[PDB]
Amino acid sequence: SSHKTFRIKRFLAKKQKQNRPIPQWIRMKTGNKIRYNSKRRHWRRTKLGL
Amino acid sequence: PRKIEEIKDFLLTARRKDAKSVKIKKNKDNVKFKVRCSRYLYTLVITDKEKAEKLKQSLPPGLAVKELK
Amino acid sequence: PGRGAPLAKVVFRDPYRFKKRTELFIAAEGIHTGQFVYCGKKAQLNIGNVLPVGTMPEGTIVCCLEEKPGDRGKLARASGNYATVISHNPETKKTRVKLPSGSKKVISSANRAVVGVVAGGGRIDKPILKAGRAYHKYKAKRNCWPRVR
Amino acid sequence: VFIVDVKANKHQIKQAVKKLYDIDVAKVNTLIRPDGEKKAYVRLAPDYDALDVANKIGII
Amino acid sequence: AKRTKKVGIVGKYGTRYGASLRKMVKKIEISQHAKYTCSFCGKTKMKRRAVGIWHCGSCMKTVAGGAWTYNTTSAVTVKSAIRRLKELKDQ
Amino acid sequence: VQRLTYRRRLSYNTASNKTRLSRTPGNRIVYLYTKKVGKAPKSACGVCPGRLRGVRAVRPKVLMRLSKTKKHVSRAYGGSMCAKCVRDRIKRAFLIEEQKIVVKVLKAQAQSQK
RNA sequence: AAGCCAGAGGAAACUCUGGUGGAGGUCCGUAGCGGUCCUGACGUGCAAAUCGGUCGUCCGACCUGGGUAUAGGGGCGAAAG
RNA sequence: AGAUCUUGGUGGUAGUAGCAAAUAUUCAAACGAGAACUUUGAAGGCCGAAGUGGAGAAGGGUUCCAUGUGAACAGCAGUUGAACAUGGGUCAGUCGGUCCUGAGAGAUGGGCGAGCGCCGUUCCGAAGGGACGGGCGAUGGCCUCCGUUGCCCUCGGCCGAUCGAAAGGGAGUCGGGUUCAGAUCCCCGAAUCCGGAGUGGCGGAGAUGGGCGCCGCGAGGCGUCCAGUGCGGUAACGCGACCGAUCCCGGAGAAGCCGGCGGGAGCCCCGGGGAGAGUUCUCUUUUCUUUGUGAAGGGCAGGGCGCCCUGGAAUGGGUUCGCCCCGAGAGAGGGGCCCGUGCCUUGGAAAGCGUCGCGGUUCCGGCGGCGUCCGGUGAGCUCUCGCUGGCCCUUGAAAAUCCGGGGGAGAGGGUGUAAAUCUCGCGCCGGGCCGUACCCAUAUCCGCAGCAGGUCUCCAAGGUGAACAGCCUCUGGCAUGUUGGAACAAUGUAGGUAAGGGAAGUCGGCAAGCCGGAUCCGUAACUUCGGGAUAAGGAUUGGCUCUAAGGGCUGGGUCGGUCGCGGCCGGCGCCUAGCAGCCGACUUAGAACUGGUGCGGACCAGGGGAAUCCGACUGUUUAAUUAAAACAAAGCAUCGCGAAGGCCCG
Ligand SMILES: [Mg+2]
Ligand SMILES: [Mg+2]
Ligand SMILES: [Mg+2]
Ligand SMILES: [Mg+2]
Ligand SMILES: [Mg+2]
Ligand SMILES: [Mg+2]
Ligand SMILES: [Mg+2]
Ligand SMILES: [Mg+2]
Ligand SMILES: [Mg+2]
Ligand SMILES: [Mg+2]
Ligand SMILES: [Mg+2]
Ligand SMILES: [Mg+2]
Ligand SMILES: [Mg+2]
Ligand SMILES: [Mg+2]
Ligand SMILES: [Mg+2]
Ligand SMILES: [Mg+2]
Ligand SMILES: [Mg+2]
Ligand SMILES: [Mg+2]
Ligand SMILES: [Mg+2]
Ligand SMILES: [Mg+2]
Ligand SMILES: [Mg+2]
Ligand SMILES: [Mg+2]
Ligand SMILES: [Mg+2]
Ligand SMILES: [Mg+2]
Ligand SMILES: [Mg+2]
Ligand SMILES: [Mg+2]
Ligand SMILES: [Mg+2]
Ligand SMILES: [Mg+2]
Ligand SMILES: [Mg+2]
Ligand SMILES: [Mg+2]
Ligand SMILES: [Mg+2]
Ligand SMILES: [Mg+2]
Ligand SMILES: [Mg+2]
Ligand SMILES: [Mg+2]
Ligand SMILES: [Mg+2]
Ligand SMILES: [Mg+2]
Ligand SMILES: [Mg+2]
Ligand SMILES: [Mg+2]
Ligand SMILES: [Mg+2]
Ligand SMILES: [Mg+2]
Ligand SMILES: [Mg+2]
Ligand SMILES: [Mg+2]
Ligand SMILES: [Mg+2]
Ligand SMILES: [Zn+2]
Ligand SMILES: [Zn+2]
Repeated sequence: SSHKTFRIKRFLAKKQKQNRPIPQWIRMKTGNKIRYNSKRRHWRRTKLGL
Repeated sequence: PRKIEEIKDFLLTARRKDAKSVKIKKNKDNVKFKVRCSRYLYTLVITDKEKAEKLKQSLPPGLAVKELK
Repeated sequence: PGRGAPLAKVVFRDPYRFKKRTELFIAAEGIHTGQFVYCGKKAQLNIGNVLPVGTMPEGTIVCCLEEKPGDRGKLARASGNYATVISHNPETKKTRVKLPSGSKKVISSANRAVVGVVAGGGRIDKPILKAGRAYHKYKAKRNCWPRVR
Repeated sequence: VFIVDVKANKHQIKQAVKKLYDIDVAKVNTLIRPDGEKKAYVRLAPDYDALDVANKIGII
Repeated sequence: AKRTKKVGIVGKYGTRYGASLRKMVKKIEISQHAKYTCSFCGKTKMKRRAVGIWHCGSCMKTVAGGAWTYNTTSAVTVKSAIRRLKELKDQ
Repeated sequence: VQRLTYRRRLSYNTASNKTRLSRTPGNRIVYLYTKKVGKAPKSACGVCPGRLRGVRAVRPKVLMRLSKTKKHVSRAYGGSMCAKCVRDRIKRAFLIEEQKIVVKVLKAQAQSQK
């Protein structure tokens, strides 16, 4: 909602910040074995814990 | 805002320490003198024009005499 | 709300400090606002006065009788009801009263009571006539009314 | 416009700007961004220019 | 003109609740909504406020009375008996 | 015609969400959120039902910034009791003290015979 | 519906007539709440109970948000397990 | 090789079912490789203010905004996207939270418990840690004297921590401008609340007079003495302040639902004056749009008063739609107060808006001209204020917080350009923390989804009409609901019509059909006398031209006997069966004429009657097969119980 507590806003802020693609240079590292961010979240596909 | 009735009150209001500026507005029917104090905007309404000119030259120095026209 | 008897708001003077004490007596029928009510042993027989049963005659009837000598009113509190002082014995300091149920009880002569019948008259004479009126009656008391067999 | 610590209030922001920029400020408006950072709109005193202050800070 | 032959005030209940119950509640409602002559100021403005509470609009006197009538016959006989026992008790 | 919206986040027609229509200098109608209607004091007698005169009817916390004269009447019990019941109390006090004097004299003269 | 006004008839008791008044778990009927029938539609559906028309009630035992209390042999039930 | 075996993969079905709920799209152009679907323009429609419009709460959490991409997703497509990528965006003393308490939750004391713990919330507590008041002192220090501090005396029951509402209580912010996305928050301008000022910031009030001796022509000066915690009104009460503690009293906060009136505003309507548009085949001095003044002060209307004074009323009178009111003081006259959201004024025109131009700062709060006017309506609609009633075996919160009064403990100065004190005017300083973007739903929430479901509110135009009905339209919005094209087989779903007959169909009039609005008549049995009842039954209804009836405002003088072609008194006269003029809503009734007898022409919109059974009625019930005769109900009857008690939890 528009009304929210500080802890809720901070939680949503962190969930925004960690929902991004991987950097392109990660795939250049030695022994990567990482292809994409498999923890990507969409606001309409799945809903947050709170 | 406050409306000043007679000339004397406007005179000693314009000489207050907190008076920042005085504005002279020339309307078709009157001339409004607007001193900007700390709390209020004191307006004196002068119907004629010769008294308005006398007041224009009788304003205290060191105060902004900004003309609105 | 929830009772049929009106309540009386009576203001007394605090005898030990400068203050006004407000009580919530049960209104004996006939009392009105601006009336003086006198409480104590030397009070006279008038509607609304409170005095011990040991000081009352043998046929007087009372409004808010004490079950024990010292608590507040406990008997004949519901609207229209009253108890009757029947007999005394100055020895053993006992007094016999007739309760609204018709039972006879022996109580101390120091029990206080209001003279008169409690206001609220014959409230049970009027038929309720409606499930809704019963609903509003019991909504202000407790959750008991719609009773399934 | 500054990005400030989330724990700092308006008085602390005002005093910090005044000390480490040697300027005088009129008022401070504060919001916490959707990313969790706190953002302060610090308005300078009328005798101070925000433009040349921004120049000597180096954010032109 | 006369609008009802016999129901009078309980014509608001329509055909419901039974004739005898309506007749039984008719006099109770008449006494409930009637205005009694105040015994303090003499004006006929003493009307019921809630059950057992009767208030006069003129002198603003509130009197504890019966549920539907200003005073019940029980209370009147009680007042007379208490007066007699008071005058017997003292001499 | 122009239709109006609430200017605050309270969207329900509660007692604290009462408005009135105002025409701004920009020639548009807006809500202005009104204040509750205040009440003049009731008399301390508790008998007569009217509210006192000469006292400005405002919300209770507005009385803090009002001058003294606006909240009372230049009379004993002014701004707390009505004039009529004050006259009644004066007469009642005087007459009851007179009655006390009368009964004191009456008992002082009745004890003359042993 | 009570209450009230006027006119008329009566010895009275009172009655008749025309207005006024606006009561009621009152009626018709929206929104709302519900869910009778078509045993209609659908029945790998729009829907793990919906849709169309037709319907019941619509000043009250009315409808409803939020906050609270009652927890499993317990709760709560105008009562159908 | 099996176990309707476990996990994974793959077929036929099968290019099949299907992409059919809510009327609808078409033309041109642009970008583009590519257009039924994007964008612009034109046209035709729809939502039709109880919206497909404009904004919120809960919930979502970045979906908001701009740019770029065309992998996947958006069940066709896409140049588009709530998709992907990259950046950006939420600014507060006065909008909320925060504070208060509600239903309730919950520690401590105590009790219980093997124990984690749980019972209890005033009950089995030494439960007040505060105080302007006085003294004793430390002089800490601008040691004048006021501020510190410790102890003692006196006073001190919130008698109970604490939590509990973004819809309850709760001081005080409005107008204009501005962005790609933010504003009651930014900028501009006007205010306002709370708190603080110790060295006291300035004024004003307190508060500055009388008596006597003298001087002095008087006026006025000197000495001395005595006052002075304001003043007015018969009153209601008023004036700018107006000393005062512990304590006490009271008020506000602070109160249901419904009815009927009246005041004010906003919208709607009508008549003009402008400005800009539309039509002009003919007519139309025409049709459409638009035509401001916030908060806070001051003044004045208007509304209300169960406020005051005079006076004393029956031949009772006043008065409302209704009521109601009066020797406990009517009518009448004169006042007082409250509200004042209305009008005028400061704000204020400098702004805003509409138009006509002129310069450019690639993108100007640019500059200029003119205007922003006069009226009338009303059972109109919506808010709001007020008055007065009705209903209740229903009486419709509490607390923070603020204020008034009673009382007079004390404080203040010796007549001074005076003191204590001040709720008066002005001035000075501060208001910290958190939320603030967007959606709020036939696509941003829940239902596995862009799901015909579900989800709490605010605003609400014109016509018809009883109407927030239905139907059409304006502002605003959209593209037909997850695809199109071509044909018009059967079968279906939804909607109609059908000669003659009229339930013969069927378990059964199921379904459909008939009736239907309004006016005028006219209404039975039966009845608990209220009803039945829109019983039943019949007639009328359009258009046009009239005619009657139903109202509101003003003014009615007999005149120079004279001078403020005008005014004071007066010889100077009979509307007294009331006239003259002006203005104004709708509504009803009647008449003529008239159309191919059609007229509640669409929409809206009861089929009726005679019975039997059951349940009195209204209500409720198996969410998802049973709405009933079932449950409830009022009414009736019985039982237990006087508190060491009845019933029940534990
Ligand atoms: Mg979802
Ligand atoms: Mg039962
Ligand atoms: Mg903030
Ligand atoms: Mg609130
Ligand atoms: Mg205004
Ligand atoms: Mg009904
Ligand atoms: Mg009905
Ligand atoms: Mg079916
Ligand atoms: Mg069974
Ligand atoms: Mg195998
Ligand atoms: Mg196919
Ligand atoms: Mg298909
Ligand atoms: Mg159309
Ligand atoms: Mg339409
Ligand atoms: Mg909407
Ligand atoms: Mg977008
Ligand atoms: Mg696709
Ligand atoms: Mg994304
Ligand atoms: Mg205590
Ligand atoms: Mg709290
Ligand atoms: Mg916005
Ligand atoms: Mg104005
Ligand atoms: Mg009078
Ligand atoms: Mg202008
Ligand atoms: Mg917003
Ligand atoms: Mg859809
Ligand atoms: Mg949906
Ligand atoms: Mg789920
Ligand atoms: Mg279609
Ligand atoms: Mg389409
Ligand atoms: Mg046929
Ligand atoms: Mg036929
Ligand atoms: Mg047959
Ligand atoms: Mg057959
Ligand atoms: Mg049928
Ligand atoms: Mg019949
Ligand atoms: Mg005709
Ligand atoms: Mg039934
Ligand atoms: Mg029966
Ligand atoms: Mg149900
Ligand atoms: Mg079922
Ligand atoms: Mg069913
Ligand atoms: Mg029976
Ligand atoms: Zn009386
Ligand atoms: Zn009084």
